[PDB]
Amino acid sequence: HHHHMATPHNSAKVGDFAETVLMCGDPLRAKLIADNYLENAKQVNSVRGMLGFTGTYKGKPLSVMGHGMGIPSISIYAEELYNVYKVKTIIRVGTCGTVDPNVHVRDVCIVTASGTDSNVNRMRLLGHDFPATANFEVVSALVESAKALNIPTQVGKAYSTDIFYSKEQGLNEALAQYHFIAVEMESAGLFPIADYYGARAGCICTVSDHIITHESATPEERQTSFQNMIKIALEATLKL
Amino acid sequence: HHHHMATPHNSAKVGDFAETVLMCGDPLRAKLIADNYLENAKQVNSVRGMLGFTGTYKGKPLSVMGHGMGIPSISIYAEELYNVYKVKTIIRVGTCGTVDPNVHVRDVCIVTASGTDSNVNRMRLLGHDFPATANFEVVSALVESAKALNIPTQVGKAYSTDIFYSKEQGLNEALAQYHFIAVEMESAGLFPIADYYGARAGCICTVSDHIITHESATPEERQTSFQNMIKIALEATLKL
Amino acid sequence: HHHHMATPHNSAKVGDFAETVLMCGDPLRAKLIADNYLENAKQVNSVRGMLGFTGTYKGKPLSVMGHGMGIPSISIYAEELYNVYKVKTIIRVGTCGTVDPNVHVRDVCIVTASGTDSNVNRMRLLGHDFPATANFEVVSALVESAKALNIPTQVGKAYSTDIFYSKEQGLNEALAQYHFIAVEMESAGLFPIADYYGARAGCICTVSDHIITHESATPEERQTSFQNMIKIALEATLKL
Amino acid sequence: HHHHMATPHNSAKVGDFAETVLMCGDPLRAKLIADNYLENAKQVNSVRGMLGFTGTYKGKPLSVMGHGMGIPSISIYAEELYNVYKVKTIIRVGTCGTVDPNVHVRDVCIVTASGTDSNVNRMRLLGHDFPATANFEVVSALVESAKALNIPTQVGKAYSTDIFYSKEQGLNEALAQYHFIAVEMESAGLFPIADYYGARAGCICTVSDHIITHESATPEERQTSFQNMIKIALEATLKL
Amino acid sequence: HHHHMATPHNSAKVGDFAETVLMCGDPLRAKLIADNYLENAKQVNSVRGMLGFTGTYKGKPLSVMGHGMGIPSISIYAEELYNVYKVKTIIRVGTCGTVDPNVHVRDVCIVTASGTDSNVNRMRLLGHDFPATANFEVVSALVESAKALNIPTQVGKAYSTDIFYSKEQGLNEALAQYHFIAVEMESAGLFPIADYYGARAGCICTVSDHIITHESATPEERQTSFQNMIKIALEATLKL
Amino acid sequence: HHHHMATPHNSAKVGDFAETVLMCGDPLRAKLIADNYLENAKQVNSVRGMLGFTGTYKGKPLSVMGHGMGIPSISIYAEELYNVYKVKTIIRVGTCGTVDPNVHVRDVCIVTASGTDSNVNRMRLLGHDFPATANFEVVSALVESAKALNIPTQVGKAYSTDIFYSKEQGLNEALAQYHFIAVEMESAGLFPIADYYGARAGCICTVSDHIITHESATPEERQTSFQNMIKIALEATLKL
Ligand SMILES: OC[C@H]1O[C@H](O)[C@@H](O)[C@@H](O)[C@@H]1O
Ligand SMILES: OC[C@H]1O[C@H](O)[C@@H](O)[C@@H](O)[C@@H]1O
Ligand SMILES: OC[C@H]1O[C@H](O)[C@@H](O)[C@@H](O)[C@@H]1O
Ligand SMILES: OC[C@H]1O[C@H](O)[C@@H](O)[C@@H](O)[C@@H]1O
Ligand SMILES: OC[C@H]1O[C@H](O)[C@@H](O)[C@@H](O)[C@@H]1O
Ligand SMILES: OC[C@H]1O[C@H](O)[C@@H](O)[C@@H](O)[C@@H]1O
Repeated sequence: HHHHMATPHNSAKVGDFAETVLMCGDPLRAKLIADNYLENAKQVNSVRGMLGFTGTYKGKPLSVMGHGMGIPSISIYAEELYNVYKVKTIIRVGTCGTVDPNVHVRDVCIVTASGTDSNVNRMRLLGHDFPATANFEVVSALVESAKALNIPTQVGKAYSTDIFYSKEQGLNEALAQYHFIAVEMESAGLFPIADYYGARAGCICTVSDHIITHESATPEERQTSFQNMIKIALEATLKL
Repeated sequence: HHHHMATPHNSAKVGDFAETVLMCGDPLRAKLIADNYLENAKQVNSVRGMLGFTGTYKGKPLSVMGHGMGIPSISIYAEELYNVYKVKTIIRVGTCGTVDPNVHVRDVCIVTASGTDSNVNRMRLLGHDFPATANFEVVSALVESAKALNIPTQVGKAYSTDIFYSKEQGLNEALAQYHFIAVEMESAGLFPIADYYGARAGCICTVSDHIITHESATPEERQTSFQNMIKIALEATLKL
Repeated sequence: HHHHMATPHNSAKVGDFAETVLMCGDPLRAKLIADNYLENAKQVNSVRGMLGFTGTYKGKPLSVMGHGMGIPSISIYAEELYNVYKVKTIIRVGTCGTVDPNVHVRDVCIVTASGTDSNVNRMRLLGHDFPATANFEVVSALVESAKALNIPTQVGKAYSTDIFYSKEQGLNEALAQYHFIAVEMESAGLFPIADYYGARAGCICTVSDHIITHESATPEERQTSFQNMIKIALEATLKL
Repeated sequence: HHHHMATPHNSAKVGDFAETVLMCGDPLRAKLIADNYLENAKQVNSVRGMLGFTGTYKGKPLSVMGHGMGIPSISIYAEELYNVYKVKTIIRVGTCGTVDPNVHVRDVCIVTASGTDSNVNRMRLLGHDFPATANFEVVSALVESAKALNIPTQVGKAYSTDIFYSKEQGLNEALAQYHFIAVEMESAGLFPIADYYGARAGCICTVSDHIITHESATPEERQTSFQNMIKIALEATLKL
Repeated sequence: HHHHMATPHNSAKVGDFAETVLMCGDPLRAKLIADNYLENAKQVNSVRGMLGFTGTYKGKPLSVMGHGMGIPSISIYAEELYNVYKVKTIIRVGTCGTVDPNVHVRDVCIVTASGTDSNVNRMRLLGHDFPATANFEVVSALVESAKALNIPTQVGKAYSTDIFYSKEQGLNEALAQYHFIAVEMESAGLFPIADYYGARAGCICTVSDHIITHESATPEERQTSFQNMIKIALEATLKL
Repeated sequence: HHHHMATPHNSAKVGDFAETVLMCGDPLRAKLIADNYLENAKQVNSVRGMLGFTGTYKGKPLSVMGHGMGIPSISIYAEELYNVYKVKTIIRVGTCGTVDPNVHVRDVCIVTASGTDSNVNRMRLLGHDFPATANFEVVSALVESAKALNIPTQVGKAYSTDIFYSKEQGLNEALAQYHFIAVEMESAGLFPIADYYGARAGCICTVSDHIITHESATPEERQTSFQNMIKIALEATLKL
């Protein structure tokens, strides 16, 4: 049968999302997070297969939902979460590449700000440079959580690209020269939306591939990296 | 268990896609298309929930797969289809809004070229204007199929935006002044990738909403529009 | 003596242009077309030497006029034709270069859309990518006319440059990679003006030079190519 | 019969142009200049109707040729003149509009530099601002010639637009605020080409229309303005 | 007499700067800081009046130097400090305006990242968006120092403009919508230079003026704000 | 004690500046100019160490003040001079590099217009190319003064960069190809401000360094070049 749609992309009823949300690109990973780390969990969205869930982590309300790939996709889901669902804090949890000579596969990267080759932020600031900037309380909560768990982290800039299959000569060299630590596809679209709503966002990623040396984490290594990163993010939500 | 991954985003084995592929944003709609219009069908991808299927339509090999929302998402899937899976023709089948005073909800729009607010095409052509242009044989096959089915069509330009939740003053007025017939989020990313691979692409969409008058198709009207559009696209594949 | 000027650039009286117009860059070629293919012909413009003529082709009203070289020049003449002279359809008939490895000197190219290094289309669409797109009925009429005449054609993208004497490294390689078939100087300015007026435009060109291999048509070869192209265009006007 | 073509656009033999050339948009005006002010005159180009002539003014070699409308057109002709024909000095002689509150119809404007909405100069200077700048000796020769003839002049910036039929809100107000004295379509393309060849250029125009007040010179007033301007330019060539 | 110049703009000998440097725009304020907060102090630069000093704060080496007004000025001085003088950490200490409805005159703002209307960061990252991002350890040291001193702070984005005397409609509204807390002229040029050198930077400012409400701190209020901010910065250097 | 501030950056009382002002980057050089060439001199500004002075040169009122380094710095000081202090004419007197093969160290360069990599002029002219253009009477006064003093000059374009420490491949080659004679950091910001106020500006510089050949003037050679340039500028003020 037909269900009421609070947004064109989300079947959750208003109020069905907690004020704090973790988001990852893969909806199947959102389900894994819910099934393994949330209690009191219920599925709240199924539209487009973009699974979302709401429950608790250590008693505190927490939701987790997929965001798909790229800035336009996360922008739809995050705009709706902040606007319609009255979410206050989103932490993107993801994987990334790196070009930095001192960042290695399996490293955990906490993002302070994100560059991009998208136009979406120029369009928000009269064509000027608008830094997609993580909220400091969120960054700090991630840093402090990792410290308490004795998990080392890299803290610094990400670069969110519209083009996974890059053909762009000189890009990697410039990213490395300025010590961008993470290359991914979404965080630069998230932070300005949080700003618009007077809300908060951050991002944490694990390095799956070194773009320069060609090193790549195995499936088991990616699972271990994910377990470290997700525990950092979950513990951080208790501070937010 | 773990399966071999021919790409990071697709579990299909090389050869598991037909040379002709229909793509829509919603993977659940890809499943509906497969279940109702394909024979000899098998599911060939499940990664990220982005369902894809291969079978036949009236005996001719045909695949259907979801592409997600926005240019970066379709770019990943389409690049892989043309490159790794050796696809020759992709037709995007979707829904759209319109601003044009003479285009109405439920109309079928066949896209000849697509504008965009993305930077991805400037990056391919030394910063210049690169029109995302549908292949003429594909456009013609869609037009002729609709004529044979006695289904009226609008033929003309689309506009692919990175931002579903537009805040941009004057955009709708400019799109209307120049008679853009469809507003959507992906086609401008598809056509240049087809060009790169010496392959073909097109797009057909049904109008779900009039952005100016605020008219909106009901669920049943959207189903009827989808049935008209999908039959046009399927019959067109027989010519391609 | 002094004559009334309906525009600053055209001495034709309102009504002196047919609803369908062929335009070429060289006004002396416009005169050749009129003298050899039109009946009932009269010269209707002489301002700036930009000869224009109105008569009939196989009984149907048809005009032919020069447009000069480059986007700003065609923009003046075409804006006036659509606005003041109430023209409905303009077909640009021209010559072009090519970089595509499978397009050859003397080939006839029918343009579906045109890229450019001009800013004129960004200025029309809030700085975004606005594809200069030929009207589908015009493209189809050209394609079908060539088929009936048994003249092979290439159908695809043109690139309209402001700079005949290019010094731009990498441009030809990018145009070839994305299979632009024609390099010329005007069509990208024509199509958006037709859009503004709710009117129609297209373009057909013959390849005079291969920019990569350095092949070049002789004067006699250019005359033969012109005869093929002009017959296609004239027959197409009967369908428009 | 067929004649040798030193360029694709000019039938003049190498050496047939003097080192100093006046250019105006209208080839019929080039003929008027030759017929009324040059001695020893011969027509040296007829291609595309773009008449050009070479003779003497007060015994000194001088050529005059049309350049057509817009930056791409003047760029073709001027590039060829400096490169193939070894011209040293080009003075553009034209008409213009004005928005400046203290510039009036029939005023003579001597151009020191020209702004533009074209991309051609960004493409020459790595995307940066490259001022299209008149040569100082040329500007000074025009100023001093007008002084000797007791003809008042305005000296300052022009703006060269690609779009005669402007739809651009706020442009006139900005041009007026910064005291641009002349609005025309070509000079910004001429000066950088002179620079490339280590050569010289300038521009002088008469105001035919006040864009703000709507005043417009009659045909007779335009003839008188032209006579003043052309005498200034001709006398200036004796100093160059 | 003439002294050796290690850079064109700085008479300090290599080694004469500490590894940690505070910089403010006004060199006379650099002198005030040195005279009132440093021990073991010596003047190390006088070129262009851009006073710089080196001494200790609570025993730890610390320098303080003026940077002048605007991105190009700070870029010269900071590039030299990181490159020639082997500085590791620069904290910019300044004043700012605000547009944010919840930021007030006399507030202390700690900058996490800075937007800009300059092109300098696009030029470093292939024309893309490169966020000028403060180092997290520096931000944290400033935050923790203010907490220990019981001084409230605002933490968030700055905007560095090239134009003190703005005429730009809509800028303040956009800055407020996205909750930029500080409007100043230099920090966006500092952070990318620190990145290039593998070094660290941050910025702290006091609000002298509310751009919207027109409130303005008196000289005495500015002195009190400066005393709070400088103590935070000095204590932070002990952690860096 | 506290003094009244007519601007945030200048302690001069309204009326304390002459209508004609020389400006140089280094305030200590402004003091040298005042002390050695002005009579009736008084210091009128000390804020930020940006020394300014007013007196007479050969009996005519003249001021001299530092402007600091870069477009944003000169923009502050010059905007205030034209607006608050009612200055009519500013001549920037400076040093520069050159890339031109025929310009040599110690040459005096008189600037007719200035290119830039700044965005400040695009922001004034709706994103278009706005040439920073010197006033012709000022240029002419400088040229004629140098002639009377028998000092050779180069007259032509400058390029004002935001980045002293360039890392930009191909920039020098392009500047040389188009015969830019002076590379400096401020003049492109000055001329448009003079335009806004209906006032006049110019620039004269001496070549301290050849960027290509690596030649560099010694301190004594720079003093001699400065003496030549300053005498030209001072004599020019008598004509303005
Ligand atoms: O975690 C999934 C990962 O998938 C893709 O590579 C992109 O969408 C990344 O931005 C994202 O982090
Ligand atoms: O059909 C689904 C529809 O969904 C969204 O609105 C966008 O992704 C469109 O581009 C697409 O057509
Ligand atoms: O046909 C003439 C031909 O001339 C020039 O090369 C350009 O104006 C082309 O765009 C045009 O096609
Ligand atoms: O003189 C002719 C005049 O014609 C048009 O208006 C444009 O080409 C101008 O730039 C030119 O000055
Ligand atoms: O502190 C001085 C203050 O001066 C000016 O307003 C600008 O240079 C600011 O960026 C700076 O903060
Ligand atoms: O004269 C001083 C000189 O200093 C620096 O190099 C820049 O500010 C130049 O623009 C200026 O000319």
